[PDB]
Amino acid sequence: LLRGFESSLRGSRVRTQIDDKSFIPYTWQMIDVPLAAAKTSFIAGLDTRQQLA
Amino acid sequence: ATSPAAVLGNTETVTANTATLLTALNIYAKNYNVLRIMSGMGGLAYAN
Repeated sequence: LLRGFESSLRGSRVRTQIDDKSFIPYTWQMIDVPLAAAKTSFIAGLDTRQQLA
Repeated sequence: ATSPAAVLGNTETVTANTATLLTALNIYAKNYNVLRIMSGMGGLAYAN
């Protein structure tokens, strides 16, 4: 009770316990769906002027 | 421009001296294009 108590001694207050951890498991939400992608000929368009016909 | 007898009493090839204020020329064209949309994404068919 008197000399068997769990004090925080320097070394146990070390900044690595907060710094080497990420915030990512705390800030990301589960998303569970596909990301967007498309070709240039679709998003931009066909160059219609540069052609024979 | 200040004499309506001269503005309302003249021919096809002339107008009023105050006409020189129409300094801005605006040329418009209305065209066709195609908006293609697939798989939740969209964009124009023709670019030029």
